[PDB]
Amino acid sequence: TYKFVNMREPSMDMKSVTDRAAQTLLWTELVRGLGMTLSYLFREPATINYPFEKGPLSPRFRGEHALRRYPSGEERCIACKLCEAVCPAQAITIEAEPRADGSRRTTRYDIDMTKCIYCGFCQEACPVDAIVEGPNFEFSTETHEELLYNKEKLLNNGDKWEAEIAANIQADYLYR
Amino acid sequence: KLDITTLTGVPEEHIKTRKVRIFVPARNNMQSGVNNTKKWKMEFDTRERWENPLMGWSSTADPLSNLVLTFSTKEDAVAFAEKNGWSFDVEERKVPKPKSKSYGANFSW
Amino acid sequence: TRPTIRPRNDVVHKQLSAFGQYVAEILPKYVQQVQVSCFNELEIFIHPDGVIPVLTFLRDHTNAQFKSLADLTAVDVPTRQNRFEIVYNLLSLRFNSRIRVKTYTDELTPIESSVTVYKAANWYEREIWDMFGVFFANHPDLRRILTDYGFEGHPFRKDFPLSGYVELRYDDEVKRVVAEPVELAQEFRKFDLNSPWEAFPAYRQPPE
Amino acid sequence: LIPHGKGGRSSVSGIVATVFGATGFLGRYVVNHLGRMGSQVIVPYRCEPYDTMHLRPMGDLGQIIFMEWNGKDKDSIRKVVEHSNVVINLVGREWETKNFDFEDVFVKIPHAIAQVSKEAGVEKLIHISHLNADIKSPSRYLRSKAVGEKEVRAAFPEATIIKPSDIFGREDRFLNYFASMRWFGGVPLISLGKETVKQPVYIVDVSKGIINAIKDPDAKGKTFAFVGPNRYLLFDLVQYIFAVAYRPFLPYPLPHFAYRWVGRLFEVSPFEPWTTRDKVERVHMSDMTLPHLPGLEDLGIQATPLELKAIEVLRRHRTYRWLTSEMEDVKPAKTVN
Amino acid sequence: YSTTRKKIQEWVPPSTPY
Amino acid sequence: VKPIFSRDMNEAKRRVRELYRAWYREVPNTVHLFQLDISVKQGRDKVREMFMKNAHVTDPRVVDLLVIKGKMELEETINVWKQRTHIMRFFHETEAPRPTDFLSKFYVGHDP
Amino acid sequence: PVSEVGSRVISCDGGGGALGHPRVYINLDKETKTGTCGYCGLQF
Amino acid sequence: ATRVIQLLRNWASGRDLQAKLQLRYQEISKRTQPPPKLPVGPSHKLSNNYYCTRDGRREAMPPSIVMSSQKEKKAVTPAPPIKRWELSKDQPYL
Ligand SMILES: CCCCCCCCCCCCCCCCC[C@@H](O)O[C@H](CO[C@H](O)CCCCCCCCCCCCCCC)COP(=O)(O)OCC[N+](C)(C)C
Ligand SMILES: NC(=O)C1=CN([C@@H]2O[C@H](COP(=O)(O)OP(=O)(O)OC[C@H]3O[C@@H](n4cnc5c(N)ncnc54)[C@H](OP(=O)(O)O)[C@@H]3O)[C@@H](O)[C@H]2O)C=CC1
Ligand code: SF4
Ligand code: SF4
Repeated sequence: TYKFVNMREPSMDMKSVTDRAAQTLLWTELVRGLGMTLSYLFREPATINYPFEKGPLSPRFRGEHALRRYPSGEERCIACKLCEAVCPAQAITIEAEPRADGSRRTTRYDIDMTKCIYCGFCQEACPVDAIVEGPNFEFSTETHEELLYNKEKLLNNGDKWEAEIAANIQADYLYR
Repeated sequence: KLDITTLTGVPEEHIKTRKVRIFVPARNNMQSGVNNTKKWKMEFDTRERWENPLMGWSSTADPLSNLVLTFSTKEDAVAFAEKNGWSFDVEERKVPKPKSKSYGANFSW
Repeated sequence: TRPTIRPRNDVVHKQLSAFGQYVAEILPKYVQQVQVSCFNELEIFIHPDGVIPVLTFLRDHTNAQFKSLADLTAVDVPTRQNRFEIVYNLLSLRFNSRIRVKTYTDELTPIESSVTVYKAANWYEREIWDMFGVFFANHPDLRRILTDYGFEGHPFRKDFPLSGYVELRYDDEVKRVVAEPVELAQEFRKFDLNSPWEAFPAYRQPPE
Repeated sequence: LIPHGKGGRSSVSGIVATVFGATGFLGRYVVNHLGRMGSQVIVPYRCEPYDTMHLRPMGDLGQIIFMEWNGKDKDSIRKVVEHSNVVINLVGREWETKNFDFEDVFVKIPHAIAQVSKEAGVEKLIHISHLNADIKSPSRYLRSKAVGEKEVRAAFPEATIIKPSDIFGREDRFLNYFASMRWFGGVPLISLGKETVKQPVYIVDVSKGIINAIKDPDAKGKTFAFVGPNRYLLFDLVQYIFAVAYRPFLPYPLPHFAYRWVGRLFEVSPFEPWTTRDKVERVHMSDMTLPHLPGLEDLGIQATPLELKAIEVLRRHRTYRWLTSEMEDVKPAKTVN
Repeated sequence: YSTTRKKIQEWVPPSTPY
Repeated sequence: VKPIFSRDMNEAKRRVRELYRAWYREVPNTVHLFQLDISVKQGRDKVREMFMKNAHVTDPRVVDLLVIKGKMELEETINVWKQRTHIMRFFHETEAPRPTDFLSKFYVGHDP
Repeated sequence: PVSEVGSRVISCDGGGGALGHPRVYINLDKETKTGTCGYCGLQF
Repeated sequence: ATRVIQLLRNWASGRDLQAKLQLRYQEISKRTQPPPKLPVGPSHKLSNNYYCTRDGRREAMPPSIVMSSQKEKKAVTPAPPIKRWELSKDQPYL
């Protein structure tokens, strides 16, 4: 098992001696490495042309949050409120009150990307699969107050992307 | 009276103008369970907690509202707070009285 | 009872048991008890004064060539006549196995430093000193680490709020960052997850 | 709103102060003492976002709210007042810009501010003018500010009016100025000595005083005026300036007209001139000593002496040879009064 | 912005005299 | 029972006096080297005050423990550990005033 | 939106097989019915 | 991506990169995939399961204890000594 890195030692044979001496005086390995970077000059550059091209991702990838509707057009969220109860950063805050119809609903679902750690526990937790960690990954913004999403904001994110998200979940759920 | 107030960095305000409130917690009555009931704990008194002007969050000032500590014996708890030089409100363990039960007493007549 | 549960070898439990007996007899001026955690982890106790002599022999051969502290943990518990409860892991190499001696300590009694015995414990003395009140005697240099400068109160005291009693913020009128009491927003919502119905008949203390 | 909780960075307060032109020395400090209270503010920018940027930390998330505006459009000023409980005027300018003619700055803007303060039902309005604003032939600022003073008083009479007795601070355009007069060579004195005399107030004191003035129910229509505890002579004063800046001190006696020839020479620069004839008249006219008007101590705040605080203000002017030194070494300047 | 309306909705004195 | 340092009071009080000597003499150097603009007196007075803060402690070991925690600070200022911020921190200068008068407090906030 | 017919008890899931709300049984016919989150009432 | 260059490149390298060209992925795994179906799991039998058996956390037991000092003979090792390792076999030195 155990292996000796090094430990191997140079021969004192005169051909070898002259070789190492000529190596020192004439810099063989030096020019070797130099030739190596020469060799990497000729390979095709790895850069992608962002924005105009964008890097590969995955169906499972996590990003901006977004509550989302039934196809019926009704919202999914039902305030079982355990999204609050499982987020380690406890970013989420929820305050449900009854619908006039009598159905359970949120009044001010909110979240703040300032504290959220994008761990995707909320994505797992929801029994009705309401909140979803959306594919979008870019929403850097000027002002701190914008980070602190309101419920309406999440819905708008759910409106913007719904075909996309439904596509990911469609492509992914079997592995769940 | 092993006072250690100088050793703790705690500001004088909160070894002074507030009190601990030792008790063995009551059973949640919705529950029929008994487990969480036992073992002394050392809750502090509540102070002010207003509201965030933005987003409506319950912003809060007091340094140590959420603190709470389990114990095995009450004397140990009182002595504990005494070591801290703490004001306290010890409360009795209030075990339910044992009660007679009989399925057949339902069928007296 | 196979696929899920761990098999737990009897053998190791034997050897650790007998070895615990072995040390128990070799030096019983101080080994209060040599309990073996059933998942193969021996762990003898020590009278707090007795720290150096035990650990010393613990490096010294008989079989106890347990060189290198893995760590110097300092479990806290508000109860007990003395709250803080120090712990020493140890590892022997040739017989590849780990043990774990441990003591107890008053808030105020100065237990001696164990730096000389395990060698690589100089950093730990400073750690536990600045994460606790406990003092180690014959330590070349206790001083704060893992904190700010002033800061004062030890954390990890099992009490002591996680949000602490202070905060820095930069203040233009004086053009400088400065300490100031926490004023914390949102407040640490504190769930009480803990639930009724004891799950563990196999333990559960006598009602007394 | 009713105030809640310990005063603090998270603390609410009813104040929804609106400060105009806070980009300057005052009231960056005034916003800060609002901010330690946690009181909301709506400082609105005329200039550019960038210079305003350092204003941001002072608040607490949603507190500070920059708003675009113009002093010339009526509704533009209707914007930032629109929910303000109180509106405060700190706007001032030493050198007359072109497009803002020197008069409107001290007339029109305070005017629209005053009457809009009326229409919006603003709970309090407040305004600043130099103690020497009392009309005098030299200098058009004292007079134009007297005009807007009297105007807002005529329009929002219950407004209290600031009359500060020269504030000294690290960001000052005054003390730093005479500190920087070294750069030309000497220090132009019209005739040295008692040719004019001044008294100063710590900037910090003025700020604390203003917010305390909102903290004072009594500070209604009263025209507050701020003076520091000590009294000094301009000559001995500058003597103390180079006594703390350690720079060589050359008094430079001068016939009065030539200094104005100098001011006319230096008004030429398109940018922001170091000196101007208006400032030339800011120079030689002494502050009046009247104390009977409502003022700083009436607020209950006591002035911080300049003598311990000039050092921090001027250390940046120090040569490296002297850049570290105790203030006490310099010797407290004698007080004329 | 703030969401979920109000709290205490405290009552106020009547317009009518006495 | 093992004592930390000095047995009985007074033996420990001398320690603390020594400590005051050290702090006091060091202070002008602190104001000089740190470019602090606190009045050179004020630091001294504040030192004396901090020394008054525990001027009623009476336990045996606790006081020597107090000079242990007292050494480290001069230990830091002498090594230029801590900074202008960190050492100016003691003066609480940015705080809003908080009168201890009952009625004064009474108007301001819900209080304890 | 319009209520589905029933007679009487019947499933609901919100229509998403392992994508909808977890399965429940509404129990009405001529009466208006339900429900979980899916509004899929069974008034008929 | 031309013979005029690739030859010179490989010779400059002394490694002949063309066999790998690992610095890019010209044609790796296709992204869309057939549905998973995915494994059931060992205990999913309905015919015989009892959690009283399968449970592991209930097998937790209080630590075995010895001495409790609080309340010939022969010497012995904690464990038999481990053997010295064999030296790598195929590549004894590096
Ligand atoms: C008739 C006879 C007349 C004379 C005939 C004989 C000629 C005499 C022998 C010629 C030798 C001249 C070579 C120049 C001196 C070489 C010594 C130099 O390498 O010193 C070493 C230090 O090496 C140098 O610092 C190398 C660093 C230089 C970095 C630049 C790389 C140059 C890239 C190649 C450019 C070539 C362009 C020109 C080519 C025509 C120190 O040796 P040592 O301490 O014991 O261990 C390190 C051994 N090294 C060489 C493997 C590092
Ligand atoms: N020692 C002192 O300085 C004393 C001052 N005062 C008075 O108190 C006030 C505060 O002084 P201070 O803050 O130092 O002066 P500053 O110049 O520092 O403050 C004025 C600010 O208001 C802005 N401003 C005002 N009007 C306009 C306008 N029409 N368009 C664009 N910007 C405008 C200025 O430019 P911008 O915001 O665009 O950058 C500047 O930022 C002054 O008005 C002064 O007369 C009184 C006594 C002593
Ligand atoms: S899980 Fe998703 S839906 Fe159910 S409550 Fe938490 S957030 Fe609302
Ligand atoms: S994102 Fe990750 S962390 Fe933030 S809430 Fe949803 S789950 Fe909890």
